[PDB]
Amino acid sequence: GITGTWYAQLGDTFIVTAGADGALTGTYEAAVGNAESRYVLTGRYDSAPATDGSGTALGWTVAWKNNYRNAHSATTWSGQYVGGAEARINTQWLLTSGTTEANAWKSTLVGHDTFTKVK
Amino acid sequence: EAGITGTWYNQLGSTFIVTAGADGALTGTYESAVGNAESRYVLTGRYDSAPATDGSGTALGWTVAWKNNYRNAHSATTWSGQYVGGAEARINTQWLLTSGTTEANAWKSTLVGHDTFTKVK
Amino acid sequence: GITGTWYNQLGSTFIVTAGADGALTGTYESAVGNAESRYVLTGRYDSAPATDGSGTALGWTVAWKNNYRNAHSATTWSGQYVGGAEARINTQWLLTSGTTEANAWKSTLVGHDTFTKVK
Amino acid sequence: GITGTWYAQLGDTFIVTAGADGALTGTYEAAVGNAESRYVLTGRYDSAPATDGSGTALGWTVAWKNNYRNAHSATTWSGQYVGGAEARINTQWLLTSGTTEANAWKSTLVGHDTFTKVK
Repeated sequence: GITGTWYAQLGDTFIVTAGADGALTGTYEAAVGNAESRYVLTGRYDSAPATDGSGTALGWTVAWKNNYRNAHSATTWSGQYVGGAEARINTQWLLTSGTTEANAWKSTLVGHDTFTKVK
Repeated sequence: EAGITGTWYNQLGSTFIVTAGADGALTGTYESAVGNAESRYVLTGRYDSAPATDGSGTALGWTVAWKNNYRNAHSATTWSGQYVGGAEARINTQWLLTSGTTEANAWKSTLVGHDTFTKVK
Repeated sequence: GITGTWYNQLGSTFIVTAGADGALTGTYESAVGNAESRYVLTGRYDSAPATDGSGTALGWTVAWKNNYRNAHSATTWSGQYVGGAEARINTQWLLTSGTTEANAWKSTLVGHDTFTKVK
Repeated sequence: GITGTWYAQLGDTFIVTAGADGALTGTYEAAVGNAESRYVLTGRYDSAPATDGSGTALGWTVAWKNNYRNAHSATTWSGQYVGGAEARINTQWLLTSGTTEANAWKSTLVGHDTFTKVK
């Protein structure tokens, strides 16, 4: 299932719960251990996916502010959960920083990340 | 407060209502252009609740999964962008829309676009 | 309809020829005036588009190196030409910088631009 | 070097020549089929990259029209070449289809692909 602890290619970890209603709620930790690198995450998923072998669509956001740090930026991940033995969540993400109007053209990075339940 | 809480309209007529929490939470309801109650979906997200005061915008993002009690598109959109407050407040976003696919078909799983929202229409 | 001079909302301009064979060839000026700000553009377009009112798919690339400057970057624009009283090319773009593998996660910006045809 | 034959995860292949002047030219072949599935590619690359362990920025376009078929669409790939033992080209891409105005919101797919010179 989606609920659990997930690991990114380069060590990021996130813990999420998938609610009956389609909610995602949890915490995203940018660096292994370390209280100062944990951030709130919230999102949504398709709680009644197709039964044709497709994945389950989802997305979530982290604003990079906690009680210790603020990067004045937020990342959204959009993707799907693929169940099985080696369950995976495959994503593409957008990272937007607060900018002046003149710098808005360079406000947003794009990338991709794959998460697995194994370290 | 920050001026995010309220009702916002995009260039295509979609509208959303949002409440910005003092802690960084975004909650609300997104209504696609066509349909009324059949077209309302849950939205949830996060924003920078302590933004810079140097002329920069306020970073945010939110997600809508396209399932409600009427319809299910087996898809979800995430919007990433910044809020520009004041007299002519706007939220400028780029978005990704992922539909559930097999891995073989994942190359056609994700659309990209951009939406600008105003508190006016 | 594509052949000609085009300008975007932020002031950049380009001049392009759409060849009978599908080629796009031209010059991109990142800043109106200023002859040290011209770069080679090349790309491709659909030379036999649908006749149902749909736009014409196209794309092009500029590497940001010329005789005077080198940003070690390249932008690609993907979009469609929409004919009209005021013709437009509506695009989304990706700007990738050369990075170390460690910084590859922040190698690529994403944005959008609309160009309007001069005269 | 960039010049050579490259392979994608799910069977696409392309052949490219990198000119001394920053030009990319070649042919892209979709996974299934052959000449029916071969298309012209053109692009640009940084012909003098940084000497600091950074990759080499590049981009190219394919319009999905050849003598046999026409999908009324085009893909642009933006990325970088990373040299050495296992040389790779890492990209993100945008695929735009010609659409009516009402369908323009869903004109553009986004993805990512890595290419290698090995099988």
